[PDB]
Amino acid sequence: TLRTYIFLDALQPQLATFIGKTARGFLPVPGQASLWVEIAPGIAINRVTDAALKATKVQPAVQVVERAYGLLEVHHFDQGEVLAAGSTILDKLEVREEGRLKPQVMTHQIIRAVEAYQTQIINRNSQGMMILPGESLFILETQPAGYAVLAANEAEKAANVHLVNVTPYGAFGRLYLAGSEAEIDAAAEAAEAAIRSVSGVA
Amino acid sequence: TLRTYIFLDALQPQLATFIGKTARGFLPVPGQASLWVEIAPGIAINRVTDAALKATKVQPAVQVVERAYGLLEVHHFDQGEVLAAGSTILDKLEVREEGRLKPQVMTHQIIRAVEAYQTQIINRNSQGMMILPGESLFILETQPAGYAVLAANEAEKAANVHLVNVTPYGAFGRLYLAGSEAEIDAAAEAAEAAIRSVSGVA
Amino acid sequence: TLRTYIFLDALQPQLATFIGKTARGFLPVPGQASLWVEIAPGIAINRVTDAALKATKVQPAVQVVERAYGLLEVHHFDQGEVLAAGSTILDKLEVREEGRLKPQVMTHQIIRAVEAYQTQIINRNSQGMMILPGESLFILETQPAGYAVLAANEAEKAANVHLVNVTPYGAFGRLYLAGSEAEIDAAAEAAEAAIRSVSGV
Amino acid sequence: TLRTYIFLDALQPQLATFIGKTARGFLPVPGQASLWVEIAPGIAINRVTDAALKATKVQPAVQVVERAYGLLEVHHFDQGEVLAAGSTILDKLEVREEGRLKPQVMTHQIIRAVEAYQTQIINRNSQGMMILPGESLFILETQPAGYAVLAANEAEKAANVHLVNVTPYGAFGRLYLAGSEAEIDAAAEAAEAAIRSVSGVA
Amino acid sequence: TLRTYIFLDALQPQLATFIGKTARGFLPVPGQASLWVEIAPGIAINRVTDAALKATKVQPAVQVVERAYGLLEVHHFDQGEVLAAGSTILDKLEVREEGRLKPQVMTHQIIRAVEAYQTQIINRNSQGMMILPGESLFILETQPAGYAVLAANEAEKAANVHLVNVTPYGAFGRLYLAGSEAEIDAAAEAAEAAIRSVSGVA
Amino acid sequence: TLRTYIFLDALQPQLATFIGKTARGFLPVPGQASLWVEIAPGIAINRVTDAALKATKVQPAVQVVERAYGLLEVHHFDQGEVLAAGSTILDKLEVREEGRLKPQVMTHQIIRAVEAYQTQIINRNSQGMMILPGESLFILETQPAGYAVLAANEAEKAANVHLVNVTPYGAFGRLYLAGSEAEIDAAAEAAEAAIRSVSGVA
Amino acid sequence: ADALGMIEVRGFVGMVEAADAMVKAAKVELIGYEKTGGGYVTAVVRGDVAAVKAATEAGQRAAERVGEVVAVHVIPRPHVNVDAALPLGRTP
Amino acid sequence: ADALGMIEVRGFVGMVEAADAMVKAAKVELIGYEKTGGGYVTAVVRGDVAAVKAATEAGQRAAERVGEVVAVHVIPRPHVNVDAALPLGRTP
Amino acid sequence: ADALGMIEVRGFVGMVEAADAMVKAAKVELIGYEKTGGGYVTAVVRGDVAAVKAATEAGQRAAERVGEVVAVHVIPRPHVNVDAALPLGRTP
Amino acid sequence: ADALGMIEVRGFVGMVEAADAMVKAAKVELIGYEKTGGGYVTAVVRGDVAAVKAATEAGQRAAERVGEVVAVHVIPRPHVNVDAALPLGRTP
Amino acid sequence: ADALGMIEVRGFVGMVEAADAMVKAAKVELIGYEKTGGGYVTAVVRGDVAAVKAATEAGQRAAERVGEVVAVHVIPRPHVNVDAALPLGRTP
Repeated sequence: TLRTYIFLDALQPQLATFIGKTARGFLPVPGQASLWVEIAPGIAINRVTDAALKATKVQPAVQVVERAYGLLEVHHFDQGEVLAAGSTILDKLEVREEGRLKPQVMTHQIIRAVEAYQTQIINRNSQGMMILPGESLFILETQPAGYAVLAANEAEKAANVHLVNVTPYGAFGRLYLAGSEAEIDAAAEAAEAAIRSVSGVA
Repeated sequence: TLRTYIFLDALQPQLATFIGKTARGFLPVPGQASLWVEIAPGIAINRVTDAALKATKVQPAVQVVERAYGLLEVHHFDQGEVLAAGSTILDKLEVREEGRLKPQVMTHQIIRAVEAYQTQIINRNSQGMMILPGESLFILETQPAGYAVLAANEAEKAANVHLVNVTPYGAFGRLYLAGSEAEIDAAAEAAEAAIRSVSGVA
Repeated sequence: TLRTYIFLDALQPQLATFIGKTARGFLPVPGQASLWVEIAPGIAINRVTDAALKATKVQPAVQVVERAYGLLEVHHFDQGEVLAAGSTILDKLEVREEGRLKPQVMTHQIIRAVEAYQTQIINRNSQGMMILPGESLFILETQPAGYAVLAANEAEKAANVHLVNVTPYGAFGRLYLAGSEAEIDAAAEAAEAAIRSVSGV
Repeated sequence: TLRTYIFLDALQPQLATFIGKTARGFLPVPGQASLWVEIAPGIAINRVTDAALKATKVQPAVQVVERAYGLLEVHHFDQGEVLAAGSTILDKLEVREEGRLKPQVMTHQIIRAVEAYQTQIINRNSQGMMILPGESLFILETQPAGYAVLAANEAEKAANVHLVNVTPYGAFGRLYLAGSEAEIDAAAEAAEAAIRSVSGVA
Repeated sequence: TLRTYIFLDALQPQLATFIGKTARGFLPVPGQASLWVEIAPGIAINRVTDAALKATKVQPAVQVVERAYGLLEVHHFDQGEVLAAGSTILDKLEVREEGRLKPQVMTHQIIRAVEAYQTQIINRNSQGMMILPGESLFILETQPAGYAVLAANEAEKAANVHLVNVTPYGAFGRLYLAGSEAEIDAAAEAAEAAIRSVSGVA
Repeated sequence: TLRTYIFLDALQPQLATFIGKTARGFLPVPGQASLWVEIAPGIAINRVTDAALKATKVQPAVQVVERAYGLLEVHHFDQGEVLAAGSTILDKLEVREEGRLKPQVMTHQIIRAVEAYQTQIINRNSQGMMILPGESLFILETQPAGYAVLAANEAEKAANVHLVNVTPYGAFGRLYLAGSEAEIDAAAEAAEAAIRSVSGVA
Repeated sequence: ADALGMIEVRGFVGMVEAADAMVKAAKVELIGYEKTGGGYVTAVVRGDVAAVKAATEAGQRAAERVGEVVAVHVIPRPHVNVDAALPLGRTP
Repeated sequence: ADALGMIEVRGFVGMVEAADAMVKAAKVELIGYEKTGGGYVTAVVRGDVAAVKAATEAGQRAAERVGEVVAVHVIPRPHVNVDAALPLGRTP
Repeated sequence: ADALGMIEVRGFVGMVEAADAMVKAAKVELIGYEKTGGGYVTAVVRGDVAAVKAATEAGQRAAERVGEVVAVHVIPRPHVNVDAALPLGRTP
Repeated sequence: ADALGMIEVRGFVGMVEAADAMVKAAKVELIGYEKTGGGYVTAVVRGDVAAVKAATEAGQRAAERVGEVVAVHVIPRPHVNVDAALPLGRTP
Repeated sequence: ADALGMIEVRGFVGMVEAADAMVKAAKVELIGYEKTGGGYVTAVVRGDVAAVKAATEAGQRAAERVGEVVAVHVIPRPHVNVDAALPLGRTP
């Protein structure tokens, strides 16, 4: 059962850095194309990974088998290898492009001028770049969880923000961003305009 | 969606000690007034915490964002300051006092004269005080999970018991207690009388 | 509410080794008969464990209380002692043998010639023996989660395989097996037959 | 090279509970007799463990391979079995009872009426029973690190205290204790009198 | 006995954020004075902490009781309170300002244009702000370990850099900074000039 | 200061799989050449890593900023590339092939028919393959820690054994092997013959 | 469960002054005394450990003025098998 | 039947500190105490020979700090005429 | 009743360092201070017996550094006529 | 099961003095005797490990005085194949 | 068939320590013991060739400590006439 299928044309530097920090596998570097496949149940992602690796020369980074679901990232410098791996994944699942679920933007807030007592909790609960007291904060949950890296990529691509935390797996796809007022506002505009441009099964 | 709203007038010493051991933030001291807010979804608690910290001088301890739910503790010596933070939390959600769910006691057992083999498992899987072989045991699950700290506070307030483990977040709120027979009996009576006196939405 | 009640006449060596590596309790040794009980809710398993330990002389190895469910392993060298503990567990819950849920087999795959790029991710996120690149892989999910150790026991019992990972708790019971092709095929046949030879609800 | 050989004639309950909480092995229950051997280098302790297990019926709990040292704890109900395992361990090392290092009490202190700001650090950095604010504290370092469990055993055996932490492995053996003033003073007298009556190499 | 005594008169924000992420006691906010004491042996810092907390109103953040190099941080708004806490600490040990060890700058280097294959290692093994490929890197060790927070504080105070990792406790005190070329050169000038401006006894 | 320079000609699969399990970086695959460099102090290894990555096409897996030492692994399919990275590393330190410390075998021992109480301890404290009761055990310590991967590679290359655990970083490099009696004896002979054929400065 | 403190004076006079100072210095309970022959009696007090540590240091000081103090000892935790087998006040 | 352990202390206080340190050190059974007059009392513990040998050596180690310890001895096998004639806790 | 701890320092400054270090070193209550004229003031703490014995010994060691300590004394149980006539904060 | 204690004496007299001193000095069980011919006989006691370690070293000291002692050895835990192959008293 | 391992000790006690150390140091089967008279007994272990080569060299090292070892030998494959005639544990 397909939940998420997104093709990132280029990994931004902080997104590639956060995935290399929090990944279990071969790490990605900036400039590479990405491919996030989230399916259900969580153990068929082994067959999905094996089909992609027998087809192409792509290099897998993230394969998380959580309580119910499962996720896969494959990456390579050439976009054609990753697109052929995506075609092989769609042929192994025997689903179309639109078999993925349409991402539901649950809650998007721009928390402006965050007090220090909250920033200490947020950066204790983070792995990316640290949030500093006196900055803004953009929070964002998506359902399914695999579109949070799409949101993070398209938000870093259009602004100058800190990627505090992104969670590409689990129940919902969380996202933390930190910066100034206008930069967080532009990144929020980019993420809200890029998540809604993804069609699928509602 | 407000799941839990409870106002502790004074943290007992072992409850304050356990929250300082297992918190992510600023740790409370005994005698302080506390406030637990658990809402759904788990990322709107950042906006709730921001509103509370912009209003009052309270200090947060526990902000856990689990798989779907979000929890908030704020604490200060002044009950008026903590209730003002609670009024700001209730006004930001625009909900009432009784918008919280009704606390459902699922299972309450007094396991008497616990063997050594079970105490080894209980003490290995706990953060609070250790349980010794030959003592009683009071287990207690509540739904929603934020009333377990209320049960721990009142059961320590009206007994002389160990606080083995309390879980204020997650799907269900667990609570382990240890002591003699009559002390665990008084703690069980106090906790069951305190959870049942909390209104809400069933 | 009983979800899993499975008796094991003998723990195989790699299964006993994995349970000792990943347990929180008194570790088992091979040859010991076992007993896996998984119920709902997850906190009544303290009372079930207390009843079993007041009855018999067994040792508890794995008592995991996850987000909603609770698990209990008890083991002793005597099958009569372990079955007496099981009888006390079934009398304390006031249920029978057939009160357990029927184990649904979610996904059983045999992945042939697993490349290095997948093995690195598989056994970075494992807790047992490493799968080497080029060896085959058997995966399995059984719901309820307590039958995964039955699958692992009866799969090691009929083949020469690696026990890469088995997850006896949670929402699903996962199982990883590695080795050569025919041995993984034999272990897959034995594990699927042993899970489908289990009644319930 | 032998560094610590101490024989605990009977494990007290909080000591057995802490060893079951923090042991990587077959856990002890209270009332059992125990035996601690620490040698350097930290990989010959596997040979020592195998000699003891092939000789006797004893059952190991704490075998820690440290940065440079190696610790072993075997235990059984029968004190004859435990002393026979000790005879086998000392025969395999080809040393005697008094080849051990004489323990050095480096810094012993009683820190009566600990303020809460210090208690939160102490109980966050300890696995045993929690320390409540306003209670006494008994810290203790011994070199070698193996005799801290002897100190904890006799300190629980004499007076009624809480065991906060004991560190049997490492460069120095740390022991925390909590409780009221008179009970900590009696247990401190017991621990200091129990460590200084250990014969060996200075 | 006394190894490090440094008074940080104002915590810069990224240093305060890193300490709130990776501390043990109560978290500091920026704008606070701070004070670091590292003594040997390690368990004797529970006496120093108690002396400071019974004298003044300051609060602790870092108290690591690592093998033989125990460390203490205290912090408060009032620099009078923080200097009085430091005076109580130094008058407990019967030492002065200059009993501390003069810090040895063992290795200070600036790596230009760090590649991706090295950055993934650097920020997999760091808690602070992430490093991006193509940026600089200021590696720094000082002995004793306590002066690394001074080297982080002054370098953030005099340049616009990122704090990647600072380890104030252990054998050697590490420091990882990252930014553009001129800014890392300015931070390196500031930190190297600040560490060697410390009176001590080598 | 160079402590260990060793060049693995080809990564045998169990060594490659253990390195992929416990590496903080880009993982290796079997058949690749590998290069292990251990120096002191452990922050000049960033300079060494940067020099190797600016020179050649190698890709790192293990870079450990240890307590006092520093380790580096680089790997590539081309043995010319890996030896060119080695020549660059040795040009940066201005040392030669024989500036390394000659490894001191401290405790090697074949424990035959390891009893089931000990196997649980051994495999709980190991990341690699598990050990079964009745199998033999080969323990090993070499100083410095960087030659344990050479021992593991040659011992797997000769005989058909299982790699239980190998610790390439720390004060002492440890090695755990398990198999039948003849295969462990062949691997023991091969690893002992491989470690002592390493020229260096004792 | 209560702590145990004892004064053994060679002579009945020095024990009663010992057993009078202990019940006046702190909150203890004089449970009785033990006649082991040969001119030995032993006053036995039994309360919490904070009191019998301060009572038996004042019962000792008052008994040295009039008698021959032989043995003074405080037990913070007497074992439960001691209390059932010896006449020390808390026999079940 | 079982083995035998004895501490004999001139004084009741040293015998209790003997009889407290024995039953803590091992799994023994304090069966009573024999008053032979003249200030002599003898604590009699009883169990298997593993316990009562490692108990009375901890009984003597504590009773030499408060009392004049007269005699310490462990009998691993009291003969069948001893247990019927002497009051050693196993009168049939 | 509650135990009685007293520090008498020739000087008001030496008493305040005494009266502040006593309430920080245990759980005691500074009930007041008794000016007996001539320059002598007396800090009176009053808690239970284990606390004021650990309070005054940290109040004496604190007041010898700043003043001249005249006398230090701890009463474990004052009699009911002592509290009824003297100003010790527990007068009914 | 039980621990194994063995005295081997070249001579039937020195084995009986060995076998009689063992069963009197500790709670052991003389299960039999092994006549391996040539003048060698072997007394075997078998009980718990603290008794059979005290029995043999008290049975050797009786046997060295009257005969030639060939071997003295105590096995604290014999393997299950040893008791299922050798006549040591615990054949299943 | 299975490989053959033997220890011959002049003495029953030195055989049993050998026959215990062989069945602990590997996976071997002790089939029995051969009394050839004159005080020569012989333990016969019988497993595969990798184990009885390692068992008997650990069974010799334990039997030289307390006994008098005559001969130690390992046979990797005994012939089928040897098992059919001699009492070695695999008689058809």
